[PDB]
Amino acid sequence: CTCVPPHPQTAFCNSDLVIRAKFVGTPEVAQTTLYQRYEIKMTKMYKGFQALGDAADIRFVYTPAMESVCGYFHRSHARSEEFLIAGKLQDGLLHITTCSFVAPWNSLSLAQRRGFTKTYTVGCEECTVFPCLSIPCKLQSGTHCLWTDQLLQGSEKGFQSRHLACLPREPGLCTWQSLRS
Amino acid sequence: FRTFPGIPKWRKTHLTYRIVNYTPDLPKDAVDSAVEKALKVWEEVTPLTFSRLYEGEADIMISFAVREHGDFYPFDGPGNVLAHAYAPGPGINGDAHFDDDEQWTKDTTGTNLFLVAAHEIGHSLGLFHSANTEALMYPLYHSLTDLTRFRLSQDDINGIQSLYGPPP
Ligand SMILES: [Ca+2]
Ligand SMILES: [Ca+2]
Ligand SMILES: [Ca+2]
Ligand SMILES: [Zn+2]
Ligand SMILES: [Zn+2]
Repeated sequence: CTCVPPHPQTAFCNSDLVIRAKFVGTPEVAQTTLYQRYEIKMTKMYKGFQALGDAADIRFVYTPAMESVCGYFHRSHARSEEFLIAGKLQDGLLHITTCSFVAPWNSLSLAQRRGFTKTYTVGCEECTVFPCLSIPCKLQSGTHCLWTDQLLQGSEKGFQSRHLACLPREPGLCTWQSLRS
Repeated sequence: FRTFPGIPKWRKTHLTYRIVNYTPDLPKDAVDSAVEKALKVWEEVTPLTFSRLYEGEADIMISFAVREHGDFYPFDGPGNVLAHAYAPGPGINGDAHFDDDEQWTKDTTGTNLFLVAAHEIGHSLGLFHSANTEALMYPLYHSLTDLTRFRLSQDDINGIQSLYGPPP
């Protein structure tokens, strides 16, 4: 499985639930050979209130059975550690993959935290962050912000991903705006 | 394996593969270049051989698809997951599928088919994802500028050789 990860904002908009939780158990094949599931302890839920969850409705995060086919692989030492899992809902189940935005909450910049808690929604319905795969990138509609990180330094967690957000500014115009915090 | 089908390594050195269909994105002849150059990357570091076929079932069935495409893992449209592959074994195993919704390019102006095929083939041979960001087997597509200077991470070499040995 190979993939281009999403910018946190796109992670927030396109996901069905943006939960905060701790990984309670090691992967086990549930009622299907196709997916492996992790028992999780959900603390805070930033998105997906059309699925409740409160503190214990979502107790399992699914992902494919094998890495080659996009299964997510979690390996942390402290189980009480908290993560930001942005995932989709196949049926009524939270799914995650190799690309799914999963990072420990404490590693998240103050800006990113603020975006997840309040600002990303603002850019969902209209703006759309587009990841540049080369140097001339690609001019897109005014509502697309050119995610030009990686190309410099070669990383999944650059500046635009740690301090910037793609918010609207004029009809048909979306802009990279800073979310200081 | 224990629950899902598949074997740790191919019990033969001479593998066969087939490029089932083509992506409009790129000229048929260019796909052949990317895939073949991709396979060579692993032949150089092992005693493995790859013979291209055009009919019948090869070990590695390479193909382009969009959304639903047969297996239990539909592709996510443009972006995110660019491709997936299966581990050594019978049938669908070893096969590699590619997301057509992506912009496939033979150059540094799109999603480099070579780079991705090289990665996926590693799975068809029995490799897993690497944590070493410099390793090809790292899942996150890191697109490098000048293609000419592409190099395998020592880690991948130690990885693939610990399975198939180095070239004789
Ligand atoms: Ca096969
Ligand atoms: Ca895709
Ligand atoms: Ca395409
Ligand atoms: Zn992979
Ligand atoms: Zn597939």
